[PDB]
Amino acid sequence: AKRTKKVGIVGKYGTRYGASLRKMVKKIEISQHAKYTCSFCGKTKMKRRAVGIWHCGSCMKTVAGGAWTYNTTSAVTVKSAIRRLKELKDQ
Amino acid sequence: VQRLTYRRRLSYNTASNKTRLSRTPGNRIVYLYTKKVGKAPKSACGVCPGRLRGVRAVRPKVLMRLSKTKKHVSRAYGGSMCAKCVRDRIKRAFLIEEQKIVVKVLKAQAQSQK
RNA sequence: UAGUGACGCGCAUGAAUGGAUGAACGAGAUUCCCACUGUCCCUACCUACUAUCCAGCGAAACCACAGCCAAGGGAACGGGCU
RNA sequence: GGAGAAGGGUUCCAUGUGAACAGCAGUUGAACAUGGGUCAGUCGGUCCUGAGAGAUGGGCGAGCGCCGUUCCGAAGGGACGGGCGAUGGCCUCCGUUGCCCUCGGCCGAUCGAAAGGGAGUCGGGUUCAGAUCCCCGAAUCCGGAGUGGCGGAGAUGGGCGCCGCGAGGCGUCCAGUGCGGUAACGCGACCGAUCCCGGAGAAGCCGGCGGGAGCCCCGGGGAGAGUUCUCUUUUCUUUGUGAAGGGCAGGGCGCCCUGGAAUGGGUUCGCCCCGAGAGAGGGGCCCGUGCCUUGGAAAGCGUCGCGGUUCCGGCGGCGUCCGGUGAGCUCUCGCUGGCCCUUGAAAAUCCGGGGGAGAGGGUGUAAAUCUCGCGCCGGGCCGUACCCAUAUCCGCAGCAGGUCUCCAAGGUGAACAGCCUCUGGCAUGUUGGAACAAUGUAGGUAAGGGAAGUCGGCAAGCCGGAUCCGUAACUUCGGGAUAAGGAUUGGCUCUAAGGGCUGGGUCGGUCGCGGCCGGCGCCUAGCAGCCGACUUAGAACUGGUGCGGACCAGGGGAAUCCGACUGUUUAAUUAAAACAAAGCAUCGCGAAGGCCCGCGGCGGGUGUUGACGCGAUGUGAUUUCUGCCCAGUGCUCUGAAUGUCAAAG
RNA sequence: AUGCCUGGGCAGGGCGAAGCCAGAGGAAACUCUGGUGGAGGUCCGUAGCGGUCCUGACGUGCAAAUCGGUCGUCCGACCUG
Ligand SMILES: [Mg+2]
Ligand SMILES: [Mg+2]
Ligand SMILES: [Mg+2]
Ligand SMILES: [Mg+2]
Ligand SMILES: [Mg+2]
Ligand SMILES: [Mg+2]
Ligand SMILES: [Mg+2]
Ligand SMILES: [Mg+2]
Ligand SMILES: [Mg+2]
Ligand SMILES: [Mg+2]
Ligand SMILES: [Mg+2]
Ligand SMILES: [Mg+2]
Ligand SMILES: [Mg+2]
Ligand SMILES: [Mg+2]
Ligand SMILES: [Mg+2]
Ligand SMILES: [Mg+2]
Ligand SMILES: [Mg+2]
Ligand SMILES: [Mg+2]
Ligand SMILES: [Mg+2]
Ligand SMILES: [Mg+2]
Ligand SMILES: [Mg+2]
Ligand SMILES: [Mg+2]
Ligand SMILES: [Mg+2]
Ligand SMILES: [Mg+2]
Ligand SMILES: [Mg+2]
Ligand SMILES: [Zn+2]
Ligand SMILES: [Zn+2]
Repeated sequence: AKRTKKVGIVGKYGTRYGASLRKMVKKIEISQHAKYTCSFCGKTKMKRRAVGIWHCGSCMKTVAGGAWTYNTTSAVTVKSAIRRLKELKDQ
Repeated sequence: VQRLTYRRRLSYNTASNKTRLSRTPGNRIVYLYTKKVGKAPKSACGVCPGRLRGVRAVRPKVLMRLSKTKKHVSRAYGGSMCAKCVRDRIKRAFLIEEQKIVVKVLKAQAQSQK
């Protein structure tokens, strides 16, 4: 609450588009423009390049992830279920 | 202050119509048309963002005139792949082949056991 | 007889044929106030270009015939008739 | 003002006439009549492909033809290596052609950009009109090069047995498709096919910073010059070097070697980086459009003086010099970031790499040189004048309309705003003279009142820049906001604050003011010298209260209705509440499918698509809510329990 | 008029979103102050694009739709060959 009270990133939109829409898009913007930690090099340089495309500055590795977040909950659940099914099948 | 004009019939400031200022022995400023800036070859590995060293950055058709020495470097995969990538390739090939030999020996031992 | 605020008795209001509200915005439609001023009381004066006259150059629209009025009668409002 | 693209097509240049035209005139013209003028391997077409167009095969169609561009195709006529046969040329040696074996993906013929991609030329001079095209002088690209024209690289190593004092010579065995550096990589070269891999070509918009150049600015030297009634070491103009090579500054590196860091460090305007190796040292690579040099002072320019009646592209003396600055403008190069439910071209063409199918001569030679340095020959065809716009184009015309770009000085000023000026350009826009009547068109000023005028403050006026204070209701908390409301602004003379570069290693010894050696002072509270850009604040004095003195340049407040907003709309009467818009809610479709085109086809679009998609509707930001009714008209579901129900049987 | 391909262009200022730095308070959660930063289908405004009002000029006009002032927008659903 240094410069703005309760808008933060959506301060660029001004008074337009409605309060609820700006509040809804605030979390999406924060997740989209956040830099994540790459689980290949250990550095916090994972940045979103395009929709579902995440790139590491150091590793130079591109990872196919979510649209606005590096990992979606559905993808993690599917990965866990696939690992469980593989362990049940191959044994 | 002297003002100058294009010396060709192309009046539009396109990519092919780039000029620079030059002073002639006649003490007048004229337009000299410049060649496009060349780029050094990129490594064949595709992971290194930098461009390869030891090769002149000229237009692709200029390489026909350029000698062989300026177009590559005195290494394996010289002028197409970086030294770091080549070293990684050497180590990876040796380690993978050694692991294959170990796996083959283990499989032969398993065959002999049964 | 304008505007705003309340009432509902609503010829013929009304809920995505959307109702109510609503910050910012609008060469959108209205009311009042401050300042301002020739909009006005009540008009005047000044400047430039025209209009004016001259040298030269020079059309178009229109044209039954033409062109002073009162009354009368008449196709019930005439330049013509008395 | 100087040059282009489309368009025009002789309008361009010289001479002559004034019949007609240029709404007056004309000795003038873009009029008329004679002639003249456009010079290319390097500038573009030509080459490539893009969106797309369009043959063959195939299908349809009564038919001219149409569908479609890989789909219902025996779709490459090419190449290397080997063999045979034939001719030609000193049938030695090679070329050509024919046959046989062998090898072989492409992806649709073809067209499609004078602004996309695309190797390679500049300087001076020169015409009445053309010159990166002509001449002079310097280069460069591509192709050919057989008999290779030359040199150079593959190159002239060792061992052994002899001879000779030695240098060296002879015979034999071989090696010899290069060399250097730990490394990045470098050296003028430095075999190689079918095949495979990669790169370049080949990429969006915006912000910030840094380097280079052009221009502008300041302090000077010269040369030519306006003023000089007073002053002014005066003000005005000029004061340089091409492409292509070599060398060196200057930038960048996500390149390498030593080493391992918390007391975390390095560092930018911002960022950012570091045990996956940061600071500190030593190297390497790329761009070098900048500086020096060949080019090149011979030429160009400014001056002073001449040869020659004239023609005459001449002859000569001089100079073309030394420095500093700037969030300054433009171009370019390079780093660094921000935005996308937007990710921002293809092909021609060129190059590097992985492999070793094969070749070479055998110990002085050869096969090879993605040719190392020179040397020889050629580069065909088309366009090239001029205007490019208040007169060479389109509007019936020399029409206040329309029509795509590049170059961009000084002052004031935030500014590419407005105003004045320099280089350059012109005559005021199809005529001039004489007066200043009324009505006009375009500007203004008006005592007192201040909207009493009018449907309506229509029109005009008021405020206006910058600095210092201050700023309400409401609100989606972002705004409102320059809210509203106040004070200052000139000129002159000062004060204070905001920075860089260099300098001490001084003493003694030694060597030739400089270099080396040792301990000293280590300025570690820093000072001395020299430079340079603009700013901010404060103070005094002063003018008839004048000072954003011209120009530039918001009138505000309280409310109602509508549309969330940004955006779009009836070219030529309606810019709005209309349309659109994100949000919200329904409908259909799992591919022989939904929606749609099509006379036609195994046709086509969505679809290079797959329910977070495509297609069809309604409403229209945020908040709240979305009441009841299936009687009617629609839509939809199943149903041999079925009344009516055509053809055929 | 719309879609696609390939090119070109858009002065000078205001407001000040993320992110970052320093100081202060706190037991923590964290909160204030001063800076840096330059985002926005942001604002004033030129070029460009368009055409609200004067229902001005003109209305056998410069013009079979032009002209003057005043205007909307001017980094994006932008303008244009
Ligand atoms: Mg081109
Ligand atoms: Mg009233
Ligand atoms: Mg009703
Ligand atoms: Mg209704
Ligand atoms: Mg009559
Ligand atoms: Mg001109
Ligand atoms: Mg002429
Ligand atoms: Mg005449
Ligand atoms: Mg073509
Ligand atoms: Mg380092
Ligand atoms: Mg020409
Ligand atoms: Mg004229
Ligand atoms: Mg005049
Ligand atoms: Mg005149
Ligand atoms: Mg008065
Ligand atoms: Mg008004
Ligand atoms: Mg207000
Ligand atoms: Mg109300
Ligand atoms: Mg609207
Ligand atoms: Mg209209
Ligand atoms: Mg209108
Ligand atoms: Mg509905
Ligand atoms: Mg029903
Ligand atoms: Mg009118
Ligand atoms: Mg009239
Ligand atoms: Zn990583
Ligand atoms: Zn690499």
